[PDB]
Amino acid sequence: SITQPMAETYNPSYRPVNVEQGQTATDKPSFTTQDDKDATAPTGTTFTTGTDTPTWATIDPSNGTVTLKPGTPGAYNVPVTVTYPDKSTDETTVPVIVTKA
Ligand code: NA
Repeated sequence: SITQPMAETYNPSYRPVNVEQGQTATDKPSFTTQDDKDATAPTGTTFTTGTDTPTWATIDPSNGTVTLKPGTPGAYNVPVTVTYPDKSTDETTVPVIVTKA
C-alpha cells in the first residue's frame, strides 16, 4: 500500500456485441490506462463471470474470452470480475444485444 493496486491502474472493457438468437458469438476484453492508452493487463490476470450471468454466457478464465449462445432476445450485461495477480479486482460487463432471427 506504498504501492497501488493493479485495479487502480488498469481499466477493462468488452466490445458491444450483437448476437442472433440461435447463433454463437464471442467477445474479448481490452484494457486501458488512466488516459485511454492501450494497456497489457498483468500476466496471470484471471476472469470469471458473476453469479447473475445469463446461462448462455461462458468464459475462458485464462484470458476473459466470452462465448455467447443465446437465448431470449434482449439486452444483457454479463458481469465479469477481473482478478489481478495482486488480488485487486475490477468489475466489468460484456454488453450483449440478442436479436431475434
Ligand atoms: Na480498474
